[PDB]
This record gives sequence, C-alpha cells and structure tokens, in this order.
Amino acid sequence: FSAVVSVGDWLQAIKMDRYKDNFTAAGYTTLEAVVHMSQDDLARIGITAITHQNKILSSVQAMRTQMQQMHG
Amino acid sequence: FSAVVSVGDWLQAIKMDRYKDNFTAAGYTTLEAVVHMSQDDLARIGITAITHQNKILSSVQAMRTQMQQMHG
Repeated sequence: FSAVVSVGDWLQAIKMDRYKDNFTAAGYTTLEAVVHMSQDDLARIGITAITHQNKILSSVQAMRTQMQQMHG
Repeated sequence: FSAVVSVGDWLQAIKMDRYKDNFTAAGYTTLEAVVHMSQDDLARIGITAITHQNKILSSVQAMRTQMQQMHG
C-alpha cells in the first residue's frame, strides 16, 4: 500500500496528461520516481517544451514541500 | 490538489474501515491530519481496542517514513 496517488492523477490535475505515456514508457510509474526527476529527465522523456518542463518541475517542488509536512 | 490518497482508502487498505465514520466525525478528513494523531486522539475518536490503536499507529509510522523518501 502506498499513501500517494498515481502519476496519472497528478498529470491530469496539472493538465499535463498528454504526457502520461511519456512517463510510463520510461519506467516512471510512481510519484516517488517522478519527484526525483530533473529537467534533463523530462527532456529525455519527450517533454521538450520548456513551459511544460517548468509546470511539471514547479509541481514537483510543491509536492515535495507538501510531503515534508506529512511528518512534522 | 493533494498528492496523498483519502483517509477512506488508507483505512480500507489496513482493514480498519469500520472506523471511517470515527475519523470523519472528528474532523480527520485528510491523511495530513491523521498522520499527526496520538494514541489519545484515537481513543477520543472511539478506537478503544488497543490492537486497533496499534495497527493504526504502526501504519502512521510507515506512512511518515514513506513520505520522508518523497523528498531526498
């Protein structure tokens, strides 16, 4: 059991679900793996649009900060 | 948007879903709130069976450790 939601749910929530297959094909099936991605990882995955890279990276930053609060 | 699942999902996963209403009635609607509970909070909520208190507390401990790994 995992306390975190699916990558698919996260992508739809940030309107980047057009990239669902991009994450899956590269083995990024859990948010734990996604949260440790870099800009280069996103480019390698097929997300070359800098705007989309930033939306995803900003979201990752917010999810990490949210997870820090999951254990004060 | 929250990256964590519902209290209901967590309770069913640890077979403590008989207590769904106990959490809700006391305002524990998010896992963020649940993760900061103490034994006394569980008793006050109606979970008096020590075995059930421990199953829940042990789960909380595991979810917290899992969330630490959500930002290495």
